[PDB]
Amino acid sequence: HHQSNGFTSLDLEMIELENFVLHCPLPE
Amino acid sequence: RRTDEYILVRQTGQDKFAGTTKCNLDHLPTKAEFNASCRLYRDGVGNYYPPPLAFERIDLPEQLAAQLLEPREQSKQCFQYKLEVWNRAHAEMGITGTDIFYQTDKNIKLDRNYKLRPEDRYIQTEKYGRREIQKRYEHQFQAGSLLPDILIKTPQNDIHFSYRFAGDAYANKRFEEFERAIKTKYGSDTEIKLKSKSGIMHDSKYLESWERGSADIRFAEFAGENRAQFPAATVNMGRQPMTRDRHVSVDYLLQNLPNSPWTQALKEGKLWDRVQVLARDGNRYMSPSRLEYSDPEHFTQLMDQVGLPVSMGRQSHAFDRQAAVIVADGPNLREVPDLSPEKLSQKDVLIADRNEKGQRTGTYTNVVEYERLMMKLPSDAAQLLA
Ligand SMILES: [N+]
Ligand SMILES: [N+]
Ligand SMILES: [N+]
Repeated sequence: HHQSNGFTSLDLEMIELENFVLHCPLPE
Repeated sequence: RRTDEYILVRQTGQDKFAGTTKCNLDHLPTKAEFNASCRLYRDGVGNYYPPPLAFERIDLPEQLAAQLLEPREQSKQCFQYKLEVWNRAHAEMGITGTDIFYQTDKNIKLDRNYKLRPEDRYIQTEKYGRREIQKRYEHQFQAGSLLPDILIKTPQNDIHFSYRFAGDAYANKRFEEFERAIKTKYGSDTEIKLKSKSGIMHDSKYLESWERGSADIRFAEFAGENRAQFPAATVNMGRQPMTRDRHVSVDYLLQNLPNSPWTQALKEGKLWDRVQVLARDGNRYMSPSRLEYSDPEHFTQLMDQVGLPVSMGRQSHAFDRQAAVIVADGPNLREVPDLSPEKLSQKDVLIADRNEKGQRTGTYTNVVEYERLMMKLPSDAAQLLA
């Protein structure tokens, strides 16, 4: 899993939310 | 370009380090100097990533991900995609030593869970105790797997580094006290980073926006210490297509992405039909108009503290769609089927309320209140929590 295994479980949840929130489209 | 978009770290001693911020460098470092340093890259909130992590933090576009099925060429193409972002970013920053340092230490064998054995997951300092790490890199210093606990970056962009130890000048003292003595010494615009087991140096305010008291938890832990809350307002960023609900703390959003189109719409009073605000008692979410109505004083305080305009509380349409249970998990609330099996009277669990007729009121109330008032859960809620 070499792309993610240098990260802490918490660092990955932080990143997941940052990415979610950076790319989330406004409603219609 | 930010003047502090990277920091170059060097070893100068047993457990001793020095950093220089990009704007303070007295010379143009050679590719060797770049490749021999621990290079720290500033992200969008002022966290600093060492190279193997900065590289993997490049995310793949939605479209590219979808178009890609394969596999292993999967890894190849992801790498080639991130390699071009990485290369182009290094060119713009003026960095000529662009090694990633993702290479693992091949003398080290993993346990069956494909993780480090407990005997392989510590670095020993001479004077300061051991520190746990996530991964064993062939180039440990350059990979970021050898830095101190604390990085202070003054308003002049000067770097000071620090280690905690059991019984140091701050033993059983709170992060906020350290913080106040730092800004007294250096200026109130001083940044403090606290190291993650991965090597990431997270900004202290980023950590607090994620969970209040996180900065302090991380600070204590460096010294071997241990010490003992719904978000104030939330916005639904899910319900799409219609997709699952996903409520993100407003404070998180406004602090950390002040130019997001969500943030900017919220600041103007839009998207109020996706906003939930916490009751004075801490146990219930409701619309902003409901809270304005039912407790005008708390409404005005909550909305000023969180940075929302009070106009949201005079809005209303002409609630059955919403998830039956939401669960707090960081600065966001998630539907139960969105949580991983390991994540799941929990005080993290909120129930979509129903009135005496059996109908959804639109509010969510903590399970602990259901127990205290001896109120039975609605059956939709009850089966999700089975
Ligand atoms: N990742
Ligand atoms: N890594
Ligand atoms: N990684």
